[PDB]
Amino acid sequence: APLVLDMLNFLMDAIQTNFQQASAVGSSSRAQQALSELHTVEKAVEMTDQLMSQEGAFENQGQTIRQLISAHVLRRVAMCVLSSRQHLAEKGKITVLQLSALLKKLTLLASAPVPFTVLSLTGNPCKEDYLAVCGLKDCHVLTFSSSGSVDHLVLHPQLAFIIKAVWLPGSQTELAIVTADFVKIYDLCVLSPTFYFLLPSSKIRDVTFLFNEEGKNIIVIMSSAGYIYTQLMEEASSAQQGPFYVTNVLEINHEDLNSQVAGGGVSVYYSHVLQMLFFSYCQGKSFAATISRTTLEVLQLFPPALCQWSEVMNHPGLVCCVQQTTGVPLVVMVKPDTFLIQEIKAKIQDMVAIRHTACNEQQRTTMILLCEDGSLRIYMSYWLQPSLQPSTSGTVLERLVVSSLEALESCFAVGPIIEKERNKNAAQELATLLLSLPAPASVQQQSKSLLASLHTSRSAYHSHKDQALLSKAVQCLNTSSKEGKDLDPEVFQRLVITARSIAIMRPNNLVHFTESKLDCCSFITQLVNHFWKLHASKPKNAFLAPACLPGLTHIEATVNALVDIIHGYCTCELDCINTASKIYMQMLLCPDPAVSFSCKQALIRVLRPSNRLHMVRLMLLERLLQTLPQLRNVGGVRAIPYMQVILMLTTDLDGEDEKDKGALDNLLSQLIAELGMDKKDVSKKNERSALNEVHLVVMRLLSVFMSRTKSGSKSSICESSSLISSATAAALLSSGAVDYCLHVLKSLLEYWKSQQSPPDMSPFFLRQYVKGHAADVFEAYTQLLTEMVLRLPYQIKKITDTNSRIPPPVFDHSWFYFLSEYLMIQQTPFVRRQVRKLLLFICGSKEKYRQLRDLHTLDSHVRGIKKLLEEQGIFLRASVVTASSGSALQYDTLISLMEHLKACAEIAAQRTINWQKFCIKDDSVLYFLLQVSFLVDEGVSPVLLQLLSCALCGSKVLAALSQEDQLCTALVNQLNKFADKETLIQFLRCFLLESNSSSVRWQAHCLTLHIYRNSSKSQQELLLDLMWSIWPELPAYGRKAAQFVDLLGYFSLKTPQTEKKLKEYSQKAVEILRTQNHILTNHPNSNIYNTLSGLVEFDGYYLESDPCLVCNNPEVPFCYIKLSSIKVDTRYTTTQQVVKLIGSHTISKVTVKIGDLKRTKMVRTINLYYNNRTVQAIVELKNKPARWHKAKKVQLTPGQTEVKIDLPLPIVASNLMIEFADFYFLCNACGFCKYARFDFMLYAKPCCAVDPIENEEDRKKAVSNINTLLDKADRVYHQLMGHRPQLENLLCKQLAQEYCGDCKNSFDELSKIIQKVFASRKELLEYDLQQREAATKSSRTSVQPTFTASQYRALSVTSSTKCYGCASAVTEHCITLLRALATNPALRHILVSQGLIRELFDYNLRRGAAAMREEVRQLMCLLTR
Repeated sequence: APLVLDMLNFLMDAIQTNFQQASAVGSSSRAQQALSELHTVEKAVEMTDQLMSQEGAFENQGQTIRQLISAHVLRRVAMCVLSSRQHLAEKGKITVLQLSALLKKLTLLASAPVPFTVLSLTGNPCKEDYLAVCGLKDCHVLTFSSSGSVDHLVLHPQLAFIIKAVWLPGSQTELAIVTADFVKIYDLCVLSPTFYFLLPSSKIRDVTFLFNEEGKNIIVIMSSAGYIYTQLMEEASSAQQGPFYVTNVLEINHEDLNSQVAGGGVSVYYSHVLQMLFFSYCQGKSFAATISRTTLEVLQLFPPALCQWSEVMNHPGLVCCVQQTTGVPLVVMVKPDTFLIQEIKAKIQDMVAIRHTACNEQQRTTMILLCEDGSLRIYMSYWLQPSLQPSTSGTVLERLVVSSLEALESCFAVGPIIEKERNKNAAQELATLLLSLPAPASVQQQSKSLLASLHTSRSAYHSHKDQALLSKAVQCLNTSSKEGKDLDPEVFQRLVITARSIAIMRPNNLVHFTESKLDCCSFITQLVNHFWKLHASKPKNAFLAPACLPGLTHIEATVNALVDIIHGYCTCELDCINTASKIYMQMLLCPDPAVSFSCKQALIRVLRPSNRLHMVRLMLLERLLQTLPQLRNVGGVRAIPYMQVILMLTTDLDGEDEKDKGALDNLLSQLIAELGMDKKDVSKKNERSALNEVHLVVMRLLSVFMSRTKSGSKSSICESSSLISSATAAALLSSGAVDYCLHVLKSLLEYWKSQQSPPDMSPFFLRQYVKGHAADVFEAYTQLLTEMVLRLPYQIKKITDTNSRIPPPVFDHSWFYFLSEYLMIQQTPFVRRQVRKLLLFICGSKEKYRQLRDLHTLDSHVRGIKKLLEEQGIFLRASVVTASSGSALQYDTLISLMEHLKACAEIAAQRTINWQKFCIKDDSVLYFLLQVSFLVDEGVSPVLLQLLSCALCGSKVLAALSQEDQLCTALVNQLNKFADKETLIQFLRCFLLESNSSSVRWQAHCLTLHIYRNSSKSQQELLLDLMWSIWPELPAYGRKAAQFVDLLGYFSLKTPQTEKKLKEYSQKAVEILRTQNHILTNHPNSNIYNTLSGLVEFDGYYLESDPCLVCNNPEVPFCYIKLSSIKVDTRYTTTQQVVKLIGSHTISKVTVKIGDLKRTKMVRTINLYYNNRTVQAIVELKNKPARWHKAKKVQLTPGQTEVKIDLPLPIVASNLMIEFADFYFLCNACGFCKYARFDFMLYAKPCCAVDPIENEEDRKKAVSNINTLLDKADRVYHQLMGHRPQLENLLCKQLAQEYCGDCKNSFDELSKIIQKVFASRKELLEYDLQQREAATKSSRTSVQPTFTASQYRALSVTSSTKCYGCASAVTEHCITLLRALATNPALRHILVSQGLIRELFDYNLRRGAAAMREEVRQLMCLLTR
């Protein structure tokens, strides 16, 4: 006891030295001292060596390269070591390998074919990822992938020799390449470098850059003349204002130091690891200097040529130069007071080295130096020792001290009370002094046990321990503070650890002591200030850091522990809180995420899990909310933590207390004012604004509030809602959020039209989207704002409807109009789904939903069609469609009209009541529609008729193939109101008789039927009069007019009227019948066909003089013919195939059948081009711009096997050109495509046309063509008229072969010629009238006559009278009509009084076919009933 203490009192004298010096305690002072001694104390060069597979393992304008390298100007270092991985590494291909086997007769990834002349390869120092492969005037930047396999972007040097390039220190994104006169620095982040410098004189020998006292860039070059020059690269010297002349030259006055510095310099290198720089000349002298951090004044200086020292990372003080002349690499290791230089057939070309881990997990440096024979050499701590590097078998001293602790423990536990108590005071003092300084952990344990025993109350042990230790730490820190000396890293760590431990143990006593006054708790604020300064002191780039690890080490852990301490001290004493808030806030807004994120996680863990804690929560909510205005410039990405914290405290928000409800009120009010729902200059929201980003974050916060659902118990009461949710609803409704949202959406309409480790940033911006767009989770401003401005009002409505008390919100019809406008503008799935839910909830009933969207669709489509036609001049006056130029529109206008109209047709197709309703809304749909169909091309007629027929006839009848009946009846009366009689006649004529199609005629019949069957009574009379009037000319439109006959008959037998009218009609019909009969009877061609019909199978009356065009154009059906079986010529190029088909065909569809597709190479998109322009040369029309008319842009999925491209209106084509538009392959000569094979077909029938007309060249060409065709037809005419003689001969007494052989084929030839001739005449007239109107347009007093639509149809581009077929067909139709109209008994009497029985029995008795004759007999029997 007394003797133990007696020896120990002396022992502590050096025991304190051992304990403080032990461990990392004492490392900081030793390191700083050694650094000072290195930079300050003199050293001497010492020659020594103790510091430190076969050849042929290696492979392989070089003359001028030899020249420059001989000039010693440049050299070769072909090596690199990419590791932070295990990557390490003439023919323009160098192999980059791994050396793992050597790492843990050699056993030694990928290779890269270098496309540039290579003298070296340099990895970026901050990041071994990118490597620059370096030559003189060509170099590359390669991002080798994870396995080392080759992307490469080849750097454009624009050489007018580039010495070398360096990626800026710690700047993995920056790099500069310097040549012999100028240096250009570019950032890979942003061709155009961001810096450029040049020299007023001499060459650029060596160029380096470093940091300032703050750390800013400075560029210093040892020139060719040796003049060392310095500059500060900023906005002035940057390449933005141009390459800058170098200005200042640093001074060195040594004994050795005339425009040529001792015969030139050698190099330049300013190590940041040593915090120094070296200097050397082509004289061959070496020296070392350290200079001021801002004055750059060389503070401390010390004294074959030299080149290219290299420091191994994680290997302090080790440098590897190479003698310029001797070629000899030399190693320099510098402790403070000496500079050991060591030198290590196989003429070493280069070397490499890395401080790696050997088989013993020991960081030993391995150096593989490469020779001239391909051989290798293996080569291999002053600052690297643990006592210099920041962090009982040991000390027999610690062993004896442990023995002493055992002795003291025994001398207490078995020692008497008297001795124990008498020695108590001194022993406790000694033990306190012992535990005071840092020492062994086992010493701490033994002392703690002994001292807790010594304290009779272990609570007293803890109390006295807290008081003493805290006082000691506080005094130490306060000395360091008033002193202003920088806090040692481990010092702050140890203090924070100790205080955190004591606070976690006994926070109340901690508050009492750290609060007792030996403002409030200045230790806390001073400690935080210390933390801020020290973190500001962090080594910026850890690579470029000085030999020590400056700044915090386990930074986030220190932050979390400090937060624990601060929160505890705040909790224990309430009156400090107003401070702590701001303190924490300055941290919860710090720049680097390492502070803010760690603090947010810390606090969330901190306040998490009586009334005391809730009160602390409320007070914090008030305090931070006041500082909420400070985030005005925070930046959204640098602001999510605050809101995460607000919600985090809001986790247990029970507003039930009047105070608690008041708290909710303050929160909601502050947030709402922060958003500012009443700005009214909302157009500023369009751009991405910092306050805008913060605002959006706040909105997402309020949304996580409203969407918060405090799901209750099993009870079905509708009032178990989150009080936070109810409040958010109430406040947003009070703030008029609807109008703000709507003004935002309208304001965004402009942009919408114009557009055509990861931090756990949950829950504001989700983790997945973080993974997907880690660039900036506040970057997608427009889309996120749109999503929010939608998804808020829906939830607002959810609460609003759900609340019994609150009357519902009211948004005006602008809501429907604007949201529907949003829907039609395209958007991705999220926007679409949200908008749909919004409209559906808003408009209540799904019927109303679909109806409203439909009406919008129709309104847009009609507006679009009207504007399209107006772009061609067509103008509706009030209800009078008028046109000025009557030309036919090109394909562009037609595809335009067809797209919109067909869309409308599909819409009306889904259901009819919608089309009926939309039409009932606007009275400007019908007459415009019919007027448009009257002028539009024929191929567009079927669609327009389908729509109009759906409108008036309706769904019941059309599908068959009261409310809707009323709609149809009213709309029929409407059409009656708007229609003009002349237009009605023009419609009947154009679409019932003249049309060539069958479906067109059928639909015409349906529309006429339904319109007539329901028009007004007197309207019915008007229609009957008009139709029976037009029937007088039925001879001309002739054989195609069956529909009109049927319609006239139905109208006749259904409608009763005055006998004068009926008599008039009967007179008309009888006269027509008689005249047609007579025209039949005197026919010169009557005899021959008359005889021949009863002899051979008479198919067609092939004995007409001027071919009846109506009889001469049957309806050839579209045949599904393969694109193979029509070809005439084919060819291919790199990516296209040109085929010249047999002849002009009207293609409506085409199908690509794909065989044996290649997974490596697929074609996604294809562009098809048609051309119907005259060409006999395959090469001539391969010009894509001239001879390609695009058809349909078709892109499919990869692997798609059957494609069906159908032109909306069929295209008339001759030469087709198919190109594989987009990919996901055609050979030059034969076009073999090893990807696959393709086949094609088309549902087409031939089309008889010519070349389109373009120029007077076409005028002469076509005139000649038509003339020649006329010659051919003339030969046909003479020869064919010749058959009449021999035909008469065979008639006099074979004939099958005679005419059925000849006459048929003859008529075939003449028909081909005639059809071609007519089409050609049409084309010539088209060009004539088009040039006429165009040249007439220039005349200004000549206002081009706006021709009516009827004038237009007659203006724009009939069976021949003496056609025995025409007369016969007229007879058949007339017989049908007569056998019909006789049915009225009064009509029986009237027709009998006509006495036509004579005419029929006499003229048409045996005429007509079998069926014709039989019907005739039936009629004759009937007429005398």
